[PDB]
Amino acid sequence: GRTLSRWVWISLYYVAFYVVMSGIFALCIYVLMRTIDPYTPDYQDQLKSPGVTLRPDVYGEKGLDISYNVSDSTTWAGLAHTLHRFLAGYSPAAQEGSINCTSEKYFFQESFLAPNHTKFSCKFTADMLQNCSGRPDPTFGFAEGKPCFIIKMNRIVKFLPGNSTAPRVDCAFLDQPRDGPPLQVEYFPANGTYSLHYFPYYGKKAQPHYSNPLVAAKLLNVPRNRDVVIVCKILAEHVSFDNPHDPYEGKVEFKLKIQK
Amino acid sequence: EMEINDHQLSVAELEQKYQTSATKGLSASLAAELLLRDGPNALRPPRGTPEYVKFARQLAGGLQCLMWVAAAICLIAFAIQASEGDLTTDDNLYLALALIAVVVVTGCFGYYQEFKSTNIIASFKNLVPQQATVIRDGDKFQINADQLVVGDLVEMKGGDRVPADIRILQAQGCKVDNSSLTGESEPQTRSPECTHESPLETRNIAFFSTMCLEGTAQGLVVNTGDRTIIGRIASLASGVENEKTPIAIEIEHFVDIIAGLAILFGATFFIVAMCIGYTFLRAMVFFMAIVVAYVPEGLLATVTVCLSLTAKRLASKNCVVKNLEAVETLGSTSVICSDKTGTLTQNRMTVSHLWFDNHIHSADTTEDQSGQTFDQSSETWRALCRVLTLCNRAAFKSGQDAVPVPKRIVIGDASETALLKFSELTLGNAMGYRERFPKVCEIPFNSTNKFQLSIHTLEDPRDPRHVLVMKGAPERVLERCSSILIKGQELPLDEQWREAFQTAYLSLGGLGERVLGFCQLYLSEKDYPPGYAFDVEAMNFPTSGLCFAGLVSMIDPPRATVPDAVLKCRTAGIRVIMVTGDHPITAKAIAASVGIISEGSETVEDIAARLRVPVDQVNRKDARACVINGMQLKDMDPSELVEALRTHPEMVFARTSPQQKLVIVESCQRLGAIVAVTGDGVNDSPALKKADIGVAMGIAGSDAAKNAADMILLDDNFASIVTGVEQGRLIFDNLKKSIAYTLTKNIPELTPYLIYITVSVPLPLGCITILFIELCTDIFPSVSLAYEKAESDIMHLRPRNPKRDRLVNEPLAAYSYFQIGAIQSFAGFTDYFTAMAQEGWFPLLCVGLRPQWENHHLQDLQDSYGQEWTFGQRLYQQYTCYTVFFISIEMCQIADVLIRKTRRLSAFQQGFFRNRILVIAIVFQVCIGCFLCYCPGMPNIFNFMPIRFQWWLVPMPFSLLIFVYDEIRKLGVRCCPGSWWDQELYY
Ligand SMILES: Cc1nc2c(O[C@H]3CCOc4cc(F)cc(F)c43)cc(C(=O)N(C)C)cc2[nH]1
Ligand SMILES: *[C@@H]1O[C@H](CO)[C@@H](O)[C@H](O)[C@H]1NC(C)=O
Ligand SMILES: *[C@@H]1O[C@H](CO)[C@@H](O)[C@H](O)[C@H]1NC(C)=O
Ligand SMILES: *[C@@H]1O[C@H](CO)[C@@H](O)[C@H](O)[C@H]1NC(C)=O
Ligand SMILES: [Mg+2]
Ligand SMILES: [Rb+]
Ligand SMILES: [Rb+]
Ligand SMILES: [Rb+]
Repeated sequence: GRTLSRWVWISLYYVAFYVVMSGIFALCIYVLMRTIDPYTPDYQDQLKSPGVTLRPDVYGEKGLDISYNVSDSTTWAGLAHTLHRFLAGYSPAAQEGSINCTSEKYFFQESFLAPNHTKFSCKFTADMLQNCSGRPDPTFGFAEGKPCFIIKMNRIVKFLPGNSTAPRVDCAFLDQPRDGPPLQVEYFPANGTYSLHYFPYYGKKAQPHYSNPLVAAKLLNVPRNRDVVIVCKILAEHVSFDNPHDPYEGKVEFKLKIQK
Repeated sequence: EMEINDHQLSVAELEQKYQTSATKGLSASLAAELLLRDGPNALRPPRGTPEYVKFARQLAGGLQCLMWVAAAICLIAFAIQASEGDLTTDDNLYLALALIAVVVVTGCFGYYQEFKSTNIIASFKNLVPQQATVIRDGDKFQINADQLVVGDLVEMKGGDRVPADIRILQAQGCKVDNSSLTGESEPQTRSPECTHESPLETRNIAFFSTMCLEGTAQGLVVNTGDRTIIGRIASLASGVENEKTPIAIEIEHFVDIIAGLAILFGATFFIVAMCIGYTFLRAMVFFMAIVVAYVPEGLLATVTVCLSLTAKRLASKNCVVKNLEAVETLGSTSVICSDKTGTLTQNRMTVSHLWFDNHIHSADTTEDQSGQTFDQSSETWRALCRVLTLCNRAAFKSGQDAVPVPKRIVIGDASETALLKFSELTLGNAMGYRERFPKVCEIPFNSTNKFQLSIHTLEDPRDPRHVLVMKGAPERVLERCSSILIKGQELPLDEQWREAFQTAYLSLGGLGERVLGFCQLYLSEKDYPPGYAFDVEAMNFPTSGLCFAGLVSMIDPPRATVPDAVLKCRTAGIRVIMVTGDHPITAKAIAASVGIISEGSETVEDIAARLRVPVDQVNRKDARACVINGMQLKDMDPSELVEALRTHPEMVFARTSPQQKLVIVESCQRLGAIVAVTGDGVNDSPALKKADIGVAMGIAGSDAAKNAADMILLDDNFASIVTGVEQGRLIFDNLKKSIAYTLTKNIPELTPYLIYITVSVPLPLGCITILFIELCTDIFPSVSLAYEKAESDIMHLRPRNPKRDRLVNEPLAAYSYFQIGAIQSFAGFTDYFTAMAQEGWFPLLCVGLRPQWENHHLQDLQDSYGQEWTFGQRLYQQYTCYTVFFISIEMCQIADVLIRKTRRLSAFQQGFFRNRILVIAIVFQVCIGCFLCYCPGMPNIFNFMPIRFQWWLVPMPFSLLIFVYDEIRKLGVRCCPGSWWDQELYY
């Protein structure tokens, strides 16, 4: 409708308008990523308490659901393989860029002392689960019906879980008291504890080869051919495990069915 | 077809057809039987108005179809999404639900508003049953008019309303008031003799709604109810269908605009959605998300409350409107087709001029008496005043002292009534005064004597003599006068004076006025002593050789505030046309005096008068004014009429039928104008309905004119019409402001979405919050632009060209969407990436990260600092992105309103806080914004969270940028009126 020599002036105006505005946006991100530090989050407002995940993680609907047949290895090979490929990065061969750690308490690294301005991160290799390492049982206790679920807490730069005793994992059911014993769970390493010299996290740029501490909760007492539900809560002084809008901070819940 | 032959039948033929008698009427039996047969003698009101269908009507319109379509799109999209297992499809139900919600809440708002209009107008109409002097079985009794049946015999006197369509059988001195059917302001005489074959122009038919002024008649009813002339004209009027209002057309134009953009954007992004490896199903779900985001959820509510506030303003001035659309119509109006008798004029015979002391004095013809009276000091004036006061039988009805004189009811003849009100305003307590001059002899008006006369004894006992006072047609009084009261003496009435009387008589005649001559003589106390036995038959008093007092002449004068209202409409560029059913002479009289015909403008007839050449010779282009009577109008065609219309600008239609008023409104309307009709009587209901807006008088107006009208002037103040133009021109201009404002925020709620599609970054702006924006935070600041006053001299502007000047145009719409909305979305994304980075996520990480973002099966998702987030956590971070983009919106919106206060003028010129209600709305805006963020529990109920005060300040640079941008748009358009900067950047 407009004149063609106008049309080009109009569109040159809108083109030039967008270029100027995008440019403002450009200089804004430019400034914006300079206003912030690569080794700590400015605010970390949502990470008040840390979340805790579980392996093998398989869901159906409405949270974690895990069922399998001891007699049908097709139902549990996939879980075992989840655990193998997950721990493939906790092998000594892939995790050689760290230090053997025995600090036994908080590992505050005040100054940057590792190659190419990096940081020293502790080492945590599979063999520290001792039964659930993939050896000497490559089914991680599933074949037996004593499954090894490995628990792993979320990492937050410069977060401290408590100084009293090491943060431990307590796995238990909820409404199965009446008929049947309480559960018996063996943890690896023992008491289901996390070594305090793994805190604090200084961030993916500071520690390029960092690896979370793990505890495996080998479940022995769990009844076969029955629907049960297991919660692994974390016990420390600065961990809140129970909040209604996030059921994965401090605890994990999963439905377990082992059938024979 | 019954009535075209009724007035031509012989009396035997009528009493045959109707099984009646002309002397003793129907029998009671057959009269009751006929009443069952034909039904009540009254007009059937509008029946088809079921209470639920009135409400259902309110759920259709431009925005209502838009919103309904969009409601529906939500639901088929919801079906698709739940089909492919998509979660949180709650949002689709929420949105489509609220779309329907605003439609119905506004629907019942408008329903209340119209119901309250109908109650207010029905609160002003009289509900007492009219009556009828009927004669049945040879008995003359009174009954309700609605119990008359065809064939009945009825009677009429002075002041009786004509109860049916009557065929005159016998009549003495009977004249009547036909101003609601014909325009005719002069009383029309009724006689039993067939004057014409058209029942409209015959003199032997009395029409159903009319009023007997004087005299007495008796006749047969030949049609009752909807079959009468009244019933036919009003059934025609409800036969015409009224077109769609200008404002409704404009809203339906921009829903076409919004829809065009919407399906364009939906479409191009649907193909772009497929080329990113999206399912055809999901690709089309995004198509629908888009076209529905283009729909402004809240605009319909704002438009209505804008319109009801101006309805409130107009209603406070006693001007009621039935529908809100009719608020604007006056502003866009280009032509006004106006009735004469009863709208422009008061429809009341008023004393306009007197001739005495050798001079034509001109009285005050207004109803609040704001005009200028005449010289009431002369002795001869006092003599004349005594004559006209004492020679009158008219009488005021009881208990009217509160109400103004012109508004009082009077028991009297046509010209006697006018003269009574004259001495009552002049002399004060007219009938009390004339009681002090006791009346010994009286002769009433008749054709034998041809005058009216009375002899009186004087007021003090010092004066024993008598005074005779006479009035009549000026020549028939002048033949009986021998002297004349001039300048305090009684001079002999010579040939110089005879000629002068005659020239003044004719002078007042040519203005179309009814003129009477008055005169007096003092009978000697010698010849006529107290107690003297005056006999009329044997003329023992003198009937000739009287002394001439003066001439008095009456007219149907304009309503007090009408001439100046016409002047103020014409300065605003509105072409005023008169369509009157009255004869041409009085039409052009009024037309000239009220401003339809300017001083120094003349028709071809008036030209050929001073150029002394045959009218056909004078040039038609040279005549500015023109009068066209109904006979000539019927011989013309559309082609002749349009040339006749756009050759003579000051035009006047005399002797025009209701259909012809319709016709002229139609020719105007097809020539592209927005016609507004102003009317009182039932000869306007057709033209009133066909008009873009029909204005009826609330007092003089008829039930058909009032029903066909979109607007009612309850006080009958014709100057409310000029209030309508400015108010209607105002809110149009305020709507351009307000609609533009509310549309501009649509782009910065759509863009985060469609980048959340293409660049797949976590969702910046969530549905439930853009609802809070559209329906909660910005409705108050939008309707505040109702109150911006004009930026020009709004009332010296021309009517807007309905083709160029539109509520939204491609310039306005495209400017407001893609420049200002673009800037707001850029402030959004800036606050977005900031709230990310400060909380963990880098701009280049956000690209592509939506899939794992929304993924409920990750609980260890790693930000750019390597930290591990659960789902509920990054959910809250997305809610923070909501709230940060939301307040990024609102800050640019505090700026948007101030930009939209003005379209041409700088905000410094007119000020920032001129509009009080706009600032109280901006403070309201910010504090609920804060309420939604920092109130306890808001992250859970809604998707709003307490943001850190760092991010409030991040968009303020952008809002200042727009303030500067449009100020420079407005400074460069105002200081540089050149077309380049104007057309491309103006709205
Ligand atoms: C501009 C925009 N539209 C959005 C949206 O639309 C959905 C739900 C409501 O209605 C329809 C209708 C449709 F036809 C198609 C659709 F896809 C939708 C959802 C969200 C949101 O809250 N999400 C969590 C994605 C955010 C949006 N922003
Ligand atoms: C752990 O520390 C001990 C103590 O010297 C050492 O023998 C061992 O080699 C260390 N582990 C590794 C993997 O080097
Ligand atoms: C762990 O392994 C050792 C050696 O096989 C064994 O003694 C111990 O009982 C195991 N624990 C469990 C819970 O199987
Ligand atoms: C376990 O597997 C065997 C072989 O597949 C089958 O017969 C048995 O019923 C399974 N147990 C259950 C509870 O399904
Ligand atoms: Mg009229
Ligand atoms: Rb929208
Ligand atoms: Rb005067
Ligand atoms: Rb109308």
